[PDB]
Amino acid sequence: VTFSTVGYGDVTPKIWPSQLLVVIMICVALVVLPLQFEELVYLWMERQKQTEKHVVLCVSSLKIDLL
Amino acid sequence: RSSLRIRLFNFSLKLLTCLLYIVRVLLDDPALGIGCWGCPKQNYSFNDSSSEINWAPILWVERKMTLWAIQVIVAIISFLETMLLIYLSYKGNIWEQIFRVSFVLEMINTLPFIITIFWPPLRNLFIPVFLNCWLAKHALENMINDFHRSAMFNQVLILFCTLLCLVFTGTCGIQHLERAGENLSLLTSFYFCIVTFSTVGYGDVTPKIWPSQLLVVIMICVALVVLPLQFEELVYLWMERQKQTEKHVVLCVSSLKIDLLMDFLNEFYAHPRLQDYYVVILCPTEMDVQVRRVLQIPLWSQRVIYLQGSALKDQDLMRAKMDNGEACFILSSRNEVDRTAADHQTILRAWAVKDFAPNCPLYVQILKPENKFHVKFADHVVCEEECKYAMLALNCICPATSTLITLLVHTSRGQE
Amino acid sequence: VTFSTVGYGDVTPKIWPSQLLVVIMICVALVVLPLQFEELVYLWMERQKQTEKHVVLCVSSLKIDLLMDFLNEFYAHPRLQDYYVVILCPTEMDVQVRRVLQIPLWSQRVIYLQGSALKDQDLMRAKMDNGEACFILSSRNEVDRTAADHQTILRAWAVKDFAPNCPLYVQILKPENKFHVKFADHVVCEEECKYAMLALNCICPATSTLITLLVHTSRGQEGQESPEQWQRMYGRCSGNEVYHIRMGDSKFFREYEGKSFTYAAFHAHKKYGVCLIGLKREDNKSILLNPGPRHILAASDTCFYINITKEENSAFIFKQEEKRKIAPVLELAVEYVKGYPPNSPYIGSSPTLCHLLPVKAPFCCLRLDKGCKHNSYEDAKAYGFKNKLIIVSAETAGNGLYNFIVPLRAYYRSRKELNPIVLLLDNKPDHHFLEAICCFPMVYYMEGSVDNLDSLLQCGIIYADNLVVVDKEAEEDYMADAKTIVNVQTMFRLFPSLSITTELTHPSNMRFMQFRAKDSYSLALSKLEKRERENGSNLAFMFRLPFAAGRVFSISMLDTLLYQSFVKDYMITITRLLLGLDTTPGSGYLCAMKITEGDLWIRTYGRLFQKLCSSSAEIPIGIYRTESHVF
Ligand SMILES: [K+]
Ligand SMILES: [K+]
Ligand SMILES: [K+]
Ligand SMILES: [K+]
Ligand SMILES: [K+]
Ligand SMILES: [K+]
Ligand SMILES: [K+]
Ligand SMILES: [K+]
Ligand SMILES: [Zn+2]
Repeated sequence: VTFSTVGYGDVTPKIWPSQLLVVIMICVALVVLPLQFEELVYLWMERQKQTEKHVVLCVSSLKIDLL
Repeated sequence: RSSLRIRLFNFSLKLLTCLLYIVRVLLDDPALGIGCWGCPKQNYSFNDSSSEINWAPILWVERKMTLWAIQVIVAIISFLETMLLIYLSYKGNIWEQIFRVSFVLEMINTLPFIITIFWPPLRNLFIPVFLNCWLAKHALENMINDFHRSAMFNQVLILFCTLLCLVFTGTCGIQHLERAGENLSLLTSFYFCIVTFSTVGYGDVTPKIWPSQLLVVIMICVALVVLPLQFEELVYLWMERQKQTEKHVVLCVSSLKIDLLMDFLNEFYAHPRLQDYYVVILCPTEMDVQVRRVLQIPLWSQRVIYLQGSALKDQDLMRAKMDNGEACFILSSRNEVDRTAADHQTILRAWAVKDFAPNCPLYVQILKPENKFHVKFADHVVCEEECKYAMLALNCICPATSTLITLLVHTSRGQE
Repeated sequence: VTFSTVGYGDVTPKIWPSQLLVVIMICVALVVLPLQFEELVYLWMERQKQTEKHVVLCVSSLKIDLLMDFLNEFYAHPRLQDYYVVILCPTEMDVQVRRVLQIPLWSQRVIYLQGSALKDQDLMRAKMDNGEACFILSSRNEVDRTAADHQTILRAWAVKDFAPNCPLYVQILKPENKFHVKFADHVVCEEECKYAMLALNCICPATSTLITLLVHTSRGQEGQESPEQWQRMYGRCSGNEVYHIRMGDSKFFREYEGKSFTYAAFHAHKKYGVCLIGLKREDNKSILLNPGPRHILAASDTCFYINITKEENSAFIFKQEEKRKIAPVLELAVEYVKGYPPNSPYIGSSPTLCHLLPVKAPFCCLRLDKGCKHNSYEDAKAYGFKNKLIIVSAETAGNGLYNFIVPLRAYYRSRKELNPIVLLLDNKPDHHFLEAICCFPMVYYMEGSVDNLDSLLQCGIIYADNLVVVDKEAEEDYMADAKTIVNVQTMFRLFPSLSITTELTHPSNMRFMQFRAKDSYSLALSKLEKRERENGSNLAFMFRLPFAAGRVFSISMLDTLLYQSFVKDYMITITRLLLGLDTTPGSGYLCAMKITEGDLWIRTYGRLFQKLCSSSAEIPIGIYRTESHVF
C-alpha cells in the first residue's frame, strides 16, 4: 500500500529510522522504476516497426474504388 | 570567465543562507521561550479545542547573536551581487525586471534582513530564507548555459533540483507553520512532505491548523503546475534525442534484404564452430521492414547487429569493431541497375577496410570481371559474371553442372 | 487532498451521503479530466508540426563535411569563441548533422534554422541585421551548377537587400556568374582556383598542396612524435600561415626601414625564419607579391609574411631572443607574339599577357582527332611535339578550362618549355570556348575520357608529363568519388610512371588516390592519420602520400579559404596573386627552380635565400623534396 501510493495509515512507521527508511525507499522506487519503464518504452517502440469461409484478394495496390 | 565566477559565488551564497536557515531551526527550541527579542518572552501551548491560533510562534523565531549578523552579512552580499548584475546588464530594457519572477523572491527574502538592522527587537523576526533555495536553482540554470561542469543530463539534474526545492520548501514551511501547533520537528516534517508529494498520504502527521492546511494545498497546487513543465522539457529533449562478446564478423553491404541476410545466416550458422560469433551489418541504408522482423526473432536478436554507416567513415568502422573482426564480407549489390557503379563502391569498400584493418581477411563479391584486379589483394574474391557464364556454358557441355556445383557449396547433412 | 489522491484521512466523510458523494466525485473526476487531457494531447501533437556576436551560414543543403570544415576553421581562432553560428538552410536537418549538433561542444554554439534567405522573416529569425558576417556557400553536389550559382546570387542579393552593412562571403561555382556578386566583400570562385591550382601543379609540383596547407589554421604540431625525419619536418612546416603587420609596428621588419624589400626578406628570414612575401602600400589597395629590389621599405607599409606564428603570438621567441641576450645582399638596388588573349570568355577575367599565336587558329586545327586541310594528323603521334604533353581529362570545356590554359601560356613562362595542352573532353566544346582558346599555341581537344584507354593512347599519354583528371560523376556521400578514384587507379596500374593529378570532393578520399594495398608503409600512414585525427588536427589527410606529393587536392580547401577570410581579409587576394588569377602591375608570380648537382655547393636553404636575393631578388617560399622510398 506504500509503493501503490494508497497509504492507508493504519500501519505507519513510528520511529525516525523507520520513517527515514520509508522516505529513501520511496525515493529509490521513483528513480529505479522509470529507468525500467523507459527500457520498456524503447522495446515497445521498436516492436511497432478468425471464422471459417473467407476469400483472398491479391492485388498489387488496393485503392478505394477497387475495394 | 569572471561572469561565471560571480554567478557561481552567488549560487554558493544562496545555498549557504538556506543552510544557515536550517542551522537556526535545529538550534531554535520554542518550548524554552518565544518572544520579540529580549524582555517578555512567553511560553505557549496548543489547544485543539480553541480554534484561535496564536501567531507569536509563527511571527517570532529566536535567532542567535552570531546567527542573525552572519545571515545579515550574507543577505547583503547576495543583494549586492544581484543588483550588481542588474545594473551591469540592461540590454536595452530598464523595466520588466521585477515582473520576471526572480526579483520578487530576491528582495522579499533579503531586504527584511536589511530593515532588521534599524530596530533591534525586530532581529528575531521570521523571514522565509528557504524560498531563497528557488533562486539558487535559477542561478544553476544559467550556469548550465555556459559550462557543462551530457545534453539531457542537465535537464534531469535541473528536474532533481526543482524536486529538492519543492521538498525543501515543504519541510521548512510545514515545520515553521506547525511551530504554533503540534510543534513538528524538521525530521518529522521532512518525512511528511515526502509522503505528501509522492501522494502516499499516511496521515500519521497531518496539518492541524488552517495556516498549515492551506500551505499544503498551495504546495500541492504549486507541485502540480511546476513539475509538468519540467516533464515537458524532458519530453522534448527525449524526442529530439531519438533522432558485445569476442569473435564477430562484419558484413558490409549497400542495401540488405531478407534474402541476402538469411542466405548468410543459414550458411554462417550451419557450422558449430561459428556459433559463438555475432554478426555486424554495416549498411548505409535504413533497416528494412522485413529485416527488422527477422532480427526481432530471439534466435537472431543477440547474434545480428545492424549498424547504419559506411565503410568509408573510419568512425563507422570503429563502431563495427572492424579492427577486431574475424572477417569482413564486402558484397556487391546486384539489384542496382549500374553494375560498374556497384563494383566501384565495393572496390572502395574493400580499400577502406584494408586501410583501416590490414589484418582483417576480406571476402569480396565483385560483379564485373574488369573490376576484379582492383580487389586482388583480398583473401577471397568471387566474380559473379565469371562463374555465372562458366556454369552456364558447362551446362551446355555437362548437363546440370550448375546444380552439381550448387549442392556442393551448400552445407547440408544429406537428410533431405 | 482527495483529487490529488493524497488522502490524509484526518478529515473523512462520516456519513453515507458524504461517502457516496466523494465516490461519485472521484468517478466524475476520472471521466471528465481524461477528455480534457486528450484534447491537450491533440493540441500538443498538431503544435509540433542568444548572445551577441554571431555569424550566419546560408546554404541550400548542409552536410556533415561542410559543417565540420566550417566549425574546425571558425573555432580554430580564440577571437571567435564567444561567437555562435546560425545555419539558415531550407532543407530539414540531416541525420548526421543532428548527432554532431547534439554534442555538448556544438549544442550551444550552432543554431540551425530552416528557412530561406529570400524570406525576410527567416532573415529576421537569423538576426542577419545583427550578424557579424554572412557566408553564402554554393552547393557543389547539385548537378546543375548554373542553377546553384543563380540561387547564391539571389541569396547574396537577398542578404544585401536586408542587411546592407553585413559583410558577405560568397562561394561562386562558375566564373560567368562572378560579376553578379562583385559587391560582396569576399568572393571565391571555385572553378578559377581549381583550374589555376591544377595548371600550376603542372608547372610547380604540389602547388595545390602548398596552398592547401597555408590556408589551414594549424599550429605545426602534426607528426611531432613521428620516428621519420621527413614527417616531423613536413608537419612542422605545415604550421606556416600568411600574416600581415604594419612595418613600423613589426619587430620582424622595423629595422629595415629605408632598405629594399629583398634585403628585408632575406635578413628577416636569416634572423627569425619569417618569409616576407609581399607588401601593401598605404597609398594603394593593391597587394604586391615580391615588389623587388627597387622597392624601398617605409613604416606605413603593410608587410605580408609567412611564419609559423603571428608576430604578436610569437612573443615567446622575442623573449627567447632575450634569453640568448655567395655575394652579399645589397641594402640598395613558328614564333609566337606576346599579347593579351582577344576574346575574354567572361567578365572579370583578369587580362594576362600570354604567348599568342600570330594568327587565330581555325577550329579544325584545334582538333587532335580529325585531320583537316592544313594537316592530316589524326593523333599526337603524327604531330611530333617537341615537349611532353599535358592531358586534361574534363567533362565539358568552359570558362574553368580557360583558367587552366592561361597559367600555362603566360608570357613569363619560358617559350621553349611550353607543353602542348590536349583537352580530353566528354562533350564537344561550344564555339565560344574555341574562340577563347584559338589564339593559344599548341592547345588541342579530343573526344574521350580517362576510362577509355583507346582515347588516352590517341591523346599521347605515352609521352604526357601530366594527366590532369577533372572528370565529374550518390546518396552515401563519400561514394561520389568512387568512379574517379577507380578510373584513375586503372591508369596508375597501366602507366605506373605517369603523373596523374586529380581533384576529389572529399579529402577523406585522398587516401585512395594511388592505392597500394600490399604496402606496409602506406598502411602505417593510416595509423598516423588516426593519431592526428585523435589530437584534433584539421590537417589529418596531410601525411597521405598522394596529397603530400601534389597528386590530389580537394575543393573543400576553397571553403576553408573563405572561412579564413573572416579573420584574414588579405587571404583571398594573396592566393589569387600566387595563382596568377589576379594580375596587379608590379606583383610577382609563383615560379620553381630545380636544385641540381651544380647548385649543391649551396649547402643550405638560407644560403640559397642569400644567393637568390643577391642576384635575381626571388624569395623562396619553400622546397618540394623527393626521397627514395622503394615500395
Ligand atoms: K494516497
Ligand atoms: K492516503
Ligand atoms: K552439400
Ligand atoms: K491515510
Ligand atoms: K597552416
Ligand atoms: K600557424
Ligand atoms: K588534326
Ligand atoms: K573526359
Ligand atoms: Zn585546319
